Amino acid sequence: NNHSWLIIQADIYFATNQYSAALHYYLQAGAVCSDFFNKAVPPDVYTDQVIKRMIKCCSLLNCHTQVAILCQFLREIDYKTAFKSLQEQNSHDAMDSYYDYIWDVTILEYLTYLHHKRGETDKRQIAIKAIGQTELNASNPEEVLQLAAQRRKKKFLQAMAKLYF
Amino acid sequence: VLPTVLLDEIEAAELEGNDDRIEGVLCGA
Amino acid sequence: YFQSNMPILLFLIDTSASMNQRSHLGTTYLDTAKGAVETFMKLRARDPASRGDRYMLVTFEEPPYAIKAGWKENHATFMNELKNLQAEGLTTLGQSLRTAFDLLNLNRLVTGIDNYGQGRNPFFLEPAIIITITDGSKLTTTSGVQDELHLPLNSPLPGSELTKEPFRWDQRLFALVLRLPGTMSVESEQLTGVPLDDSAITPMCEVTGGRSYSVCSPRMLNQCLESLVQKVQSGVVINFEKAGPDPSQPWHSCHKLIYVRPNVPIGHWPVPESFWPDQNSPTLPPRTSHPVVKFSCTDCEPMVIDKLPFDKYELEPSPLTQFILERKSPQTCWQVYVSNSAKYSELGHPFGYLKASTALNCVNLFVMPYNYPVLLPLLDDLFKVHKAKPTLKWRQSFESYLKTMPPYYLGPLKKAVRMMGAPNLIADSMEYGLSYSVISYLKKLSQQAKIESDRVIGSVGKKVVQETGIKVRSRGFQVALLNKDLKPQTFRNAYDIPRRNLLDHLTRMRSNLLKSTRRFLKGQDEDQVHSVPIAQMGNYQEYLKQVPSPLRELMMIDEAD
Repeated sequence: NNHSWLIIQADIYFATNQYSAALHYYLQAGAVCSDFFNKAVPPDVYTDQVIKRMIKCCSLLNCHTQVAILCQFLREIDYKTAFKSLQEQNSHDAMDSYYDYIWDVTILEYLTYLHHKRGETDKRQIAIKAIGQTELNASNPEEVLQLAAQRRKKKFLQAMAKLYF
Repeated sequence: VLPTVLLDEIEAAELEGNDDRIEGVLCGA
Repeated sequence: YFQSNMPILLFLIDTSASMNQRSHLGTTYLDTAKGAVETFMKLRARDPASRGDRYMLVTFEEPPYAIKAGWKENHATFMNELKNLQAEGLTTLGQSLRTAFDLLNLNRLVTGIDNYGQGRNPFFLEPAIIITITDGSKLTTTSGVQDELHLPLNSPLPGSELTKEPFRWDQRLFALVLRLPGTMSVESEQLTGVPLDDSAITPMCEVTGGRSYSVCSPRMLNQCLESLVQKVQSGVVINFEKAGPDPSQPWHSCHKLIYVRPNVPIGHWPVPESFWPDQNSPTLPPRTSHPVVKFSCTDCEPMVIDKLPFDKYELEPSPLTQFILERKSPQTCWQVYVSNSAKYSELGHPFGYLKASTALNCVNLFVMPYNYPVLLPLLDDLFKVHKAKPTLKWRQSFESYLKTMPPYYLGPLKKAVRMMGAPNLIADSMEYGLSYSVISYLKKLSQQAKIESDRVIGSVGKKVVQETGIKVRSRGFQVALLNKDLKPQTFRNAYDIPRRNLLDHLTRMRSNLLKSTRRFLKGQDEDQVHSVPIAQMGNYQEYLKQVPSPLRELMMIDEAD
């Protein structure tokens, strides 16, 4: 349960280009510091670099909606990578089942545009319903938006924990 | 260059003997 | 000559998917926007001048489908297109704003309203305002997110280079930014003024002479709509600047509007160009869309002669008007200049002045001839000393004035002196402002603008079919999707009949075929008929016409009187 050593193990696995194990140990490191994500993961553990490495791990595994979700974890949300990954059509994750974990309205706007552009009307309506939550309204008070982001963070990270270990 | 004076102005400019004044009023007409 | 009595109300409705956010009202941002347009027209209709208002609709879609209601689209079409907007795209604010301004400037070169190279005529105006309704969500493209507003320059309109901005003199951009939260805001309904929004559209709004509105309550929405209805005016935005020292302040620089009052607006003197014309320039210098007008806070005398045609334009309320009416000097005026309008002078000669009204209720701009302090004494002496019988010294002084007098003023000056009663004062000759190459270029631009206007106006109908397909990946063929136009002719096509409905519908079509003896052989009942659009559902006025007439004998609405 030493998160520093777990991060070192994950980094080793990442440099060796085995990304499932890297995600395993990164999620283990996050789980240690937050009691299985019941609290917020400290920024000193999940830095922008660690989050970027998990993003690359997810992209290399063709879990592109997970890339889109993880892109929201950064201090400055990386729309470039999120939009590039959502364009992919060989996704190996649940796709629309993961839209519940998206709190950024920009990502959902892109998802709606992308599904409309492809005639995927059912997923388009799922994304439009996701936008239409009053919880996710961008002009809500900042504490409400922060709490929405935090509960989605916790749920997504626990889902990833179950998926990867 | 009024709508009721477009033809009148371009005709007076034509009668004045100026070969270039008519072209200016033609655009307005 | 130009109809300024038919204002254009272009609505640039944000149709990005971010407008699917739900307010505390339970409706989406797009529903709020449609209701805002409807409320805007309900408020506008109270004004009797509202008749002849052109309503236009542009969205954030691609250019073939961005224009829903453009030129020569009637009100019912506008309503039908507004009702059926869907928010399913990206926040292409810059591109959609560019298309909206191109739509507004579609017919400018055909009708020569811009008056390029011949002075800027405030009475050559087609007053329009763009009311863009959006949210503060960041701008998006396929590549990523744009942190700032930048209007694209690709695919330039013919003659777009003549004015260095897309927006024009008689166009103003207003933003209705919806910040309505999903929770019932605890703030009271304070009667304060509407805040300026901090989104990327606010600089463009302020530059055009408009302003942005931040909305986070239905009460605030009503307040902005009322103020917007009050801001539908026929006028041109002037970039007023201060020249010289004081007699970094709000009244030093302002993009205020000067009112133009029709009856067909009438005017004589143009605003000077920002350059000295010459007959050897292959190309015309580009124009600022808002002329940089410089005033000197000197309090000169507002000289006027009796019979002169002078154009008077009432400034809208602004900090500059506040300053002028606060110094309280209605008997004095500030001389007004256009920089680089002269042959040599950087500041140039005056062409007008700001003179506060007698009641100190408004400030009016008096557009005089170019370099009027020199011309007006001479013009008075023409009719006071020798009764329009010019002398040698007077003609010499007049010619000397003509050397500093731009050629584009020659036509208005000729018309003015003619209507005083001295038609033979000057040579009746064409204006020397423009070279032959410039005029040929202008006519070519007029033809190209005519062709492009014809193409665009015919393209607003959206006469195309959406790509109803799922491009099948290998690891050509596509999977079709349902369409609106494929109404099931179940009687005429056996493939539209579901298996579960096969037997009873077989009975129905059999009866429809055989029992048509002294009956009617229509298509499928309950579909082709009784699935009428809801608008025509209870149109009894239209329905009664198709029935034979009878014999003569002698809270708002509930579907009838």
